[PDB]
Amino acid sequence: MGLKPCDYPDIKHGGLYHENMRRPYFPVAVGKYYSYYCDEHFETPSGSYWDHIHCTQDGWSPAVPCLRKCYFPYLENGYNQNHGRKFVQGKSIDVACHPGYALPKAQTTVTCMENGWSPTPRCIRVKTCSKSSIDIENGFISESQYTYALKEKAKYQCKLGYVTADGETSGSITCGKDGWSAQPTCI
Ligand SMILES: O=S(=O)(O)OC[C@H]1O[C@@](COS(=O)(=O)O)(O[C@H]2O[C@H](COS(=O)(=O)O)[C@@H](OS(=O)(=O)O)[C@H](OS(=O)(=O)O)[C@H]2OS(=O)(=O)O)[C@@H](OS(=O)(=O)O)[C@@H]1OS(=O)(=O)O
Ligand SMILES: [Cl-]
Ligand SMILES: [Cl-]
Repeated sequence: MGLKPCDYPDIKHGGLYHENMRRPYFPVAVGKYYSYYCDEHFETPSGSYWDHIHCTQDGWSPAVPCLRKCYFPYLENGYNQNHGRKFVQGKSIDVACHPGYALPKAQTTVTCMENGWSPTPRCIRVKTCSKSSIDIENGFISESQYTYALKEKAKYQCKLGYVTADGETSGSITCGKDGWSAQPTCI
């Protein structure tokens, strides 16, 4: 009898051309295909603003007729190589922020979703702890960098014969939102 038929394609971020003429022939028989467009900021699988949707035995094809098009913005606090490039939905791009800045929080890539970039392509200043605020007697900070990013650890080594609170001859402390995890102890 009938391996039938397909209903009106509710095209997200797009629409069918000649909408008034084609409505109501629906439900539409299999094999029938219609030209459709995609709204601004969106594209067809072929990469154009218009294509053809086909009534398949398993529904409309393509299943996602209109994919988002993402525009890589300028990065004031990062290294720029893609400012102005366009990417189709599902694409992941590497993001290089300047030392001390990171993506939120903290991916190394932004992916183009249907709703736009995920996360937003912008480098935010990372919170830090200063080595100058550290205090240790009978040991020293064996690193030795001045600024530590959140969750980064500051290494310290005790003096000959002294031990930490583990009690080992060396340990570390962690940088947090509230400052250092604690004070190094070498006794
Ligand atoms: O990343 S952002 O939030 O800054 O948005 C970047 C995109 O802004 C556009 C349009 O975005 S849209 O509204 O989503 O389509 O234009 C806007 O930014 C550009 C400059 O891009 S840059 O990365 O910030 O430098 C401005 O051009 S200019 O002012 O720098 O010469 C647009 O001003 S104008 O409309 O062109 O007058 C500015 O428009 S708006 O003030 O944001 O309304 C895209 O640029 S566009 O595609 O040329 O319009 C940016 O995406 S892009 O991939 O960087 O171009
Ligand atoms: Cl930035
Ligand atoms: Cl010291």
